[PDB]
Amino acid sequence: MADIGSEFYTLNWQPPYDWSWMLGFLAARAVSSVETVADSYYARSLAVGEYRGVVTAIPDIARHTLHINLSAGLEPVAAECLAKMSRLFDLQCNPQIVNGALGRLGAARPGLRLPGCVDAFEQGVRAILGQLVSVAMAAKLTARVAQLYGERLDDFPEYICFPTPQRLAAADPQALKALGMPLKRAEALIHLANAALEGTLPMTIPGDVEQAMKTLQTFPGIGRWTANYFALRGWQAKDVFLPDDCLIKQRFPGMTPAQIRRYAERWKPWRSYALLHIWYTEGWQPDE
DNA sequence: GCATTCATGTC
DNA sequence: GACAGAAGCC
Repeated sequence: MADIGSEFYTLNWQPPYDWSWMLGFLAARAVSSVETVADSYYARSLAVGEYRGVVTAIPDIARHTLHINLSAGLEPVAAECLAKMSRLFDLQCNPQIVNGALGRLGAARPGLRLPGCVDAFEQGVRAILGQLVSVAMAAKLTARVAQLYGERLDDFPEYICFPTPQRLAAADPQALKALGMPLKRAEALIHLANAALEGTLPMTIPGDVEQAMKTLQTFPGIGRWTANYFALRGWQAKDVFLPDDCLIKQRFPGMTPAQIRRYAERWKPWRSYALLHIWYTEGWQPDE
């Protein structure tokens, strides 16, 4: 773990912030050879247009900042790399504004953030591949895919970039199925990879979120759930709620996928942060 | 092997 | 809102 570049950068963040949990979360989904997560370490390959390189992020709890290191090939697009790190880490969040608006739901784990992404397509691939399988199973699968269609780095051979919309769209649906997924899933990927090149998949948080999710569910392999959990991680939409998630219903013993949609109305417009708390806050029981 | 969640797709 | 392919237990 030597420095991978000579340039370093500093990103300020608003306390509190549970880094233990963030990097915890990101390490369980870490795609082997694409990214490496450790104690207070996060590194990963990164493409920014034509430019390729390695980015590492190390939190500094005391000075409340995040230290960033960049491969020499990412220098010219540093500003945009820093925006990806920001979006991946949810740095611009105002915990007080959110946590106040969550009330009791926020009290236990105020350091929770919205784990984002570095790329809207990559997230799209993920949301699908991790659809019906365990968190861990989904990461091995994605490793194998990247292994196949991922481009290696000329300056850092250990790392490969997540496969682009190009070499993914133009992939033998049968080659993908042979990596450990149904055929109808190898096709969702391809239909996505496709939507990417023809600007049919919004690569940034669009104006009308709800409207852009309707449009998504019309894709193959993508339903209400897969399209919500994408808006959350892919666009970092902060006002999204999945009343249909298996774990949430269990938290609302005796309540319909419609009697909670109006319960989680009370957390507008921070419903994504509300959802997370609900998951990772164990002893939380709804106000009956 | 029949059963059960779990999520997409249809009527 | 209400039914009709894929990935645990007797």
